[PDB]
Amino acid sequence: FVQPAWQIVLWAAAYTVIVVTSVVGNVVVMWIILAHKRMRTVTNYFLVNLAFADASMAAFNTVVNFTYAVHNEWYYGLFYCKFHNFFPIAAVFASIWSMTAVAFDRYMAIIHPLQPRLSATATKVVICVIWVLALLLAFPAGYYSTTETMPSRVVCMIEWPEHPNKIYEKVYHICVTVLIYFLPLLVIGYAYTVVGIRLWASNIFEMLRIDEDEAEKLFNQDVDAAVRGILRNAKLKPVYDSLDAVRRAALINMVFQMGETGVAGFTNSLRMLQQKRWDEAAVNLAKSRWYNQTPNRAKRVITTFRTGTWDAYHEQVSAKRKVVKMMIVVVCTFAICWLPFHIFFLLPYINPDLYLKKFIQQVYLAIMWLAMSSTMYNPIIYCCLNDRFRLGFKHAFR
Ligand SMILES: C[C@@H](O[C@H]1OCCN(Cc2nc(=O)[nH][nH]2)[C@H]1c1ccc(F)cc1)c1cc(C(F)(F)F)cc(C(F)(F)F)c1
Repeated sequence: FVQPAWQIVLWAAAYTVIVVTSVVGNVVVMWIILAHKRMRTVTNYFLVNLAFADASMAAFNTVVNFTYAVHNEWYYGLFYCKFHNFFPIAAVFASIWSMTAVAFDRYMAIIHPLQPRLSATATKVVICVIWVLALLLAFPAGYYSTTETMPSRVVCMIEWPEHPNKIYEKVYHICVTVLIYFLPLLVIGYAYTVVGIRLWASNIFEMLRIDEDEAEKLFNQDVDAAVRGILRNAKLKPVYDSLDAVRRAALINMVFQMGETGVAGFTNSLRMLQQKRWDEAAVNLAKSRWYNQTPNRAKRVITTFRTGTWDAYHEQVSAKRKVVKMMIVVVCTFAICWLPFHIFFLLPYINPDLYLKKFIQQVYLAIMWLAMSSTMYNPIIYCCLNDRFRLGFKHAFR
């Protein structure tokens, strides 16, 4: 029953913010990639499709969807009634599956580099298929939309054929919710977790392979035998228990080079690590005869004890790591923005009366604002994280 003018003008301002920031931002992003085109990569060519879909939904739907919510009267006739219910499903499908396409491309490059699935001509075919499938799934929702003429007003509502329980409308609604949200988010989730583990994480067998024609190494057995020996030694066991997985590997790396008895000698450095004085321990171990003879290896073991990370056994300036951080943020934004929207339309199946009660109009306006804002965050994410994109937007200033 809450209907104040002070609120309506305030909402329209918050809503127009979406339209302006989504058209400007995404067109600049489209521009940056498409021309120069000295930056036209498989990942970026997909991002262009996502930039189009975003700027597109914002132009067409934000205006029409806000007016109807506020006024409860359809002003744009049967054609735009059908179109405003068709295009959002097509635009959301094309966006989420373009995101998946970038995830597949990174996975195939990080995980399977010998098999190349990157092709210029094919990218256009993928973007082509994405849109064919998108407009097909959106079609039934557009088909059944119609305007009912009444004495006081014109109403835009979607009415499916009269079935004994009208199961088709519900099934379709559920399927759309899967293809547009749950299914691709699961797929994107899987790729970036495997790729996340490969780019950031490592292990003792990888470490020992680096630090240590000719036969192959036999670490598999020796690593478990090194662990058994450390837990037998009274000078080494307490230190080892206090250490995390990454630091435990640094201690075993040394036992592999000097041996249990040799490593047991660094009494002070070992009491420092136990006490968790990483920087202090790192300074002391650098003064050893171990460091003087093998500085490169010793520098790697020391920096592992100090940082508690695999940073020493991975390239310093990594461009592959920057893009994955960007894309993960973009996906998590989508997931956050669309969840209340999907829950909102999913509830009439649990409690039908709960929806047609209280002042849900103020809620639907808050829920619909978040969903539509997903359309503007992407250019901001590209500038906040990536070096070239922020220089590109900087170049678009007069
Ligand atoms: C067109 C509209 O659809 C909803 O409003 C009408 C009823 N409709 C249930 C229905 N009954 C049918 O028979 N067909 N659809 C709703 C619905 C349909 C599919 C869903 F997954 C969730 C809700 C819609 C869809 C999305 C999308 F695509 F993101 F979901 C985004 C937006 C916007 F952002 F512009 F507000 C608007």
